[PDB]
Amino acid sequence: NDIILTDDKWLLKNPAWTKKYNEIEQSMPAINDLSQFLKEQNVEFYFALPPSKTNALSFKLPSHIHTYAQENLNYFLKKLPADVKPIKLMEHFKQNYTNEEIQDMYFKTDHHWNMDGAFLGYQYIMNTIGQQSSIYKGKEIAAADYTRTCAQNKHLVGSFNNQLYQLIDANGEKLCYYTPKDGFNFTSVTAKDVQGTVHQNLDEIYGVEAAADTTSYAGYYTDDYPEIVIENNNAQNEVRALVLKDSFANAIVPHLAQSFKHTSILDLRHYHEKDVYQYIQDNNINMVLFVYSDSNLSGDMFKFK
Ligand code: NA
Repeated sequence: NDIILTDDKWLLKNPAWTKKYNEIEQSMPAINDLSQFLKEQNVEFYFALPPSKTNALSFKLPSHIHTYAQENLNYFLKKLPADVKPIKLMEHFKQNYTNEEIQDMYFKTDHHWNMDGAFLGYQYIMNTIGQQSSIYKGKEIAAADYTRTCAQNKHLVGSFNNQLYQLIDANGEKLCYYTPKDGFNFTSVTAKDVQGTVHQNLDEIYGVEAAADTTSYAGYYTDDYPEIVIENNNAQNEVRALVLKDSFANAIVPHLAQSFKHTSILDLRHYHEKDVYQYIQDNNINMVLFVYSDSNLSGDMFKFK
């Protein structure tokens, strides 16, 4: 049972009205377990935390009411086993940018970060992994190796559960892509959707409705798939990554996949064929990377067994 806030026509989904320490406690054992298993199997374990829009833009909420996005996140980060390496995106963002600048990294009418936010996120994620990892060597992520292209007056349709929100606002907004100078050249791209249909090639899942004047985040970037598998033989490493994600990862699924030789991308809301432990063993995963919004700290996507 969600709640939506509107204000100067920005849309804010499920602000942190309450502490969720109790919900975090109840889900943390699954992580403790996974963490111990992965440490045994010599598999690196990163937990990237894109800033939820209601954290990054909590300054737009009524000033007479305190919200707890940062407390909840801090609680999660303190209860995390020390062998989980968190990537603290809100902290990085708030350290380098003002509130008004950070607002330019989110869509106004949809509750995800935009491509500029997601890219900066990608950059910090890979930079951190690069400093921590024994198996990941790669070129530092510079904006100069990508070409950024943008359309100016697109209209994002808010989508969450079975709900579509649309804002009549003649301006609309920025829709950007960051594309490698020589394109994404993946050896293969395979994605099973929720109906069981298998799609091949990046073009059938990423930016499929880019030309649309009005559509959802999912249409502009990707939908949520049970499983995407990407083989990248041109990668200068042997990393076989497993990305476990919520929809914040969609905009940067191919940018992440470019870093590693193999990338498996699961959404546990939809992937039910194997559990995570078995998937990791069946596919010789030597690196795990969560990409969960920092408000997605507990609940259904933390069921790994
Ligand atoms: Na600053």
